[PDB]
Amino acid sequence: VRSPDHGYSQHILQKDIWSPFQVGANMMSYTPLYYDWKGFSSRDYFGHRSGTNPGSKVLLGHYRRDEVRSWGYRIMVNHKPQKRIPKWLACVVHIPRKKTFLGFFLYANGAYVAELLTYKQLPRIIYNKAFQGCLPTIGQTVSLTEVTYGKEIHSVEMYPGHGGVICRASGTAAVVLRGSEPNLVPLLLPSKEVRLFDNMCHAVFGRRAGVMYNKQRNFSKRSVEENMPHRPKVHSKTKRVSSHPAGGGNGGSPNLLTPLDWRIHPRNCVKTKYWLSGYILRGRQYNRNQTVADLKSKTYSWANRDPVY
Amino acid sequence: CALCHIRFRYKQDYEAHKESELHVNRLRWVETMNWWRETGEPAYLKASNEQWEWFEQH
Amino acid sequence: VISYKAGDYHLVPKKFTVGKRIAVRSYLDRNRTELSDRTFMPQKNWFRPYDLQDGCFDRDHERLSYRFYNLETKVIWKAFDTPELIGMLLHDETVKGNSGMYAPDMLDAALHYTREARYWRCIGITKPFYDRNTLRAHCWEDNGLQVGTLVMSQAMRHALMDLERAVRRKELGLEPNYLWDRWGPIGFIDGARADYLPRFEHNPYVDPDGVDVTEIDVLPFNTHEQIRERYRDFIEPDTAPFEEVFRSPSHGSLTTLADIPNASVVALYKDLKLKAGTPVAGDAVELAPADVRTLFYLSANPEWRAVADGKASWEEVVDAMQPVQAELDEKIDAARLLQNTRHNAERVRAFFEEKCGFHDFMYTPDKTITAAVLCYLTELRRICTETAWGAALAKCLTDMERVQGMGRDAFLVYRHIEDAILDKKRRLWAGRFAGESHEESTLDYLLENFGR
Amino acid sequence: VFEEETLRERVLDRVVEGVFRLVPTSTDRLELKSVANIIDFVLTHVTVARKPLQH
RNA sequence: CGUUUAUUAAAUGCGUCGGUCUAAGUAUUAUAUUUAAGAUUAUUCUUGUAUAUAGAUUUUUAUUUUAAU
Repeated sequence: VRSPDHGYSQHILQKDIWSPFQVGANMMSYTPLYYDWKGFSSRDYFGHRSGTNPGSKVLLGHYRRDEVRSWGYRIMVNHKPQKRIPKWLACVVHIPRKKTFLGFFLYANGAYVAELLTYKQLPRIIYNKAFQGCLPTIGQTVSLTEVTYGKEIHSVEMYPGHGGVICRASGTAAVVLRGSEPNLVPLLLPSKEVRLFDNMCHAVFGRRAGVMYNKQRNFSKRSVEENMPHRPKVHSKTKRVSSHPAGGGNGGSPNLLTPLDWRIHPRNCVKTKYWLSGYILRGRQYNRNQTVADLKSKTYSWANRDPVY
Repeated sequence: CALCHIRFRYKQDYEAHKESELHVNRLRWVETMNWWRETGEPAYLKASNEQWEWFEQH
Repeated sequence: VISYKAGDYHLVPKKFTVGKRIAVRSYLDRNRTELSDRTFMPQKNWFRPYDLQDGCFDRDHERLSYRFYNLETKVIWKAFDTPELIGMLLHDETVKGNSGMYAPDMLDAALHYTREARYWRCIGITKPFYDRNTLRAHCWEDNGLQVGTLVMSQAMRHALMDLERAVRRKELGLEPNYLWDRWGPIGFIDGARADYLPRFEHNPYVDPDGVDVTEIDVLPFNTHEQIRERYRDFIEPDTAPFEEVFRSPSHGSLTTLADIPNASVVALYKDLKLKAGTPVAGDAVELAPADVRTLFYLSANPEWRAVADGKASWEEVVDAMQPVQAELDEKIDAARLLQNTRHNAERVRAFFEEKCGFHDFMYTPDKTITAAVLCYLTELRRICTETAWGAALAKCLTDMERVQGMGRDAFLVYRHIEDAILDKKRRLWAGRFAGESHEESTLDYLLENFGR
Repeated sequence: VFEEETLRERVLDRVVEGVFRLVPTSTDRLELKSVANIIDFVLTHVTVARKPLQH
């Protein structure tokens, strides 16, 4: 196989990511793994298509529609691989709408259910078995104790035993950072914010998957943009001045000084962190400007967490 | 300066903070509280005892 | 005195609280990433405690009115839906505490229905019971007043057409390709689209041989009697080719090179088979004849009998001076009979694979299966009714009480047959997950090596 | 997860049949496939065993 | 290449980009916007909103908003 991920490119612009090894659609929809539900569109309590009230983290993005298609491929995902029982990658299924790759693992005590598929994994191989080393094999799900400084891990679980939440998107990877804390290990999440992950947490070793998503996936076809169907996102400056303060103006009015969606979203103002966890060390704001590498140099302790936020 | 919840944006004032009316006053307050706990209180409620028990016996 | 430094009791256990104040938890703090172990690890269950309900049976009728309304009626059903698991619930109801599950009566009714539930399954009946009380093969053509004229639904008068069309064929002398003899547990074994019976009038089954069957044909075949003689040859399963295979040692899994001592005894079997009249050494792992294989089990578990006859320096002597434990091979074959067809929906189907030679159970037409069940229940009765060790052995569930009644040494035997069967499965399962080649490197190289 | 028959029989004859001399039905043997559930199945059929306290 | 009450350089739409978000959803992700794809390039400079800020105002321009007579 050449390049287990391809920018298939049906039309010179339309570049969808085909992967050789991708299971044909027939071997995709699996009965006891397939969930279906209507997704509420953007309607929240009283219909009323609306986002979220300013302070909350339950998303009903105003511009959302056709979230669950009804005869779209929708198998559920594990996110909790088991520690050291061998796997067996049976096939590698690729759902467009959930851009994730995910391959069916046998997992060696019959459980034909495991999905998240780390980069450079091949089908019909056994994965969760360690080589001579501690657990340094691609695909092996490793507790954060067993990793060493500077090697990527994906699907890191935020709270130990509560399922993998961090670094699930394709090609993503949380890099270890060699902290000084007694029983905690700091990981450089891809958001350039570092977080004191408990060392007993479980992460899947390797990159995540399906590299060449970061770019090189471009639909530019009216039918094919139904991998991401969303509502129209109108100008905010053609919105019936009675309705939206940016409006009218006999021509192209540039826009008002302080941009606002309906309430406010001024360009770098609305930063909506309201509660920081005890584990958080430096938010994406405290690192946004340094670099990727300089954050990988230091050792991270509790004194590095800034007493004021 | 976690003592008073101050992030410093301008240098040359992070230097002049340690003697600023905000820091030096927050220094005195968080100190006299220690004074009360370090010496005062274990002696204040000492005298409050040594006069009552004086009363209920004298 | 009672010391207290303050900042001790919070008034709420330190889990349900912030520094002070109980904290709020509302299924929106929670992620969906927990609860995602459900894809393999099943949720908690409430296992009901097993009851011999005699405490609820203070008097007689309520005890013999659930024998039918609850126990028998679960057999008429299982004698209809899946007659192969009809030995499973016989264990399910006796593990639950019931008395006469393997009684000489429940079987001789289970085998009764299993025998006949076939001839009203081919007639077109989809539900064995009409109401709580009576069977649907006893709805007479009046309200209930007709003598024996069966109320033939449209499904039936199209199941009795396919039977009649199969008769006329072998009445024309042709081969009677009866439609529902390609019908197995997965539907049409031929991998075809199932022909559903209330067949549309625009999809009439057409055979390019000019056979006429219509409503004018099957309407006189109303009552039960004039079909059991007309379509006798098809509704009735055949019991001849399966007559005695359950009363015979057959271990479809076990291979000649598979024994609890993997070499020592088979070294004898190669030693006896080179110094022999008609000698043949063993490299071909091909399965030996069935009965000689069970000899070594009767000669490999007990190091008593491993040496008792290992001394014997001839071929037939070892092969035939052990008929005394060959009088013990049925009392163990009654065990490998029960515990095989008993526990899971899978152990039973895998069992019939060995004995009655169903290559794949899931594709063997029902005519071939209902027979094997009928030939298996017909020998459950033999075990329960004929010989005294059959009853207690049936009602035994654990090994501890199993070893007691029947041959303690006979139970030493097959628990190294079963342990040898399952260890063959160990070869298949752990056989898949022992090839480790992964790494950061060789998982890269295994691309180009996969390229050519 | 004790799923594959080869593994369930390797545990059920030893712990729930061997150590405890309990015997599980067929329909419960289905969900009796985890360390969490093995513990409960015992902890019901042994709780239904203590002679009801005799007042 | 869709879509509109006086029907179109109207408003959609893919990509890039800016900002926000690691205790409800995957930070090569989803919210919130400005633009428009493709191909070349994307210049000079700041007085105010925003950010950061130190009892607040007053001060204060890494990135963003708006600006350049």
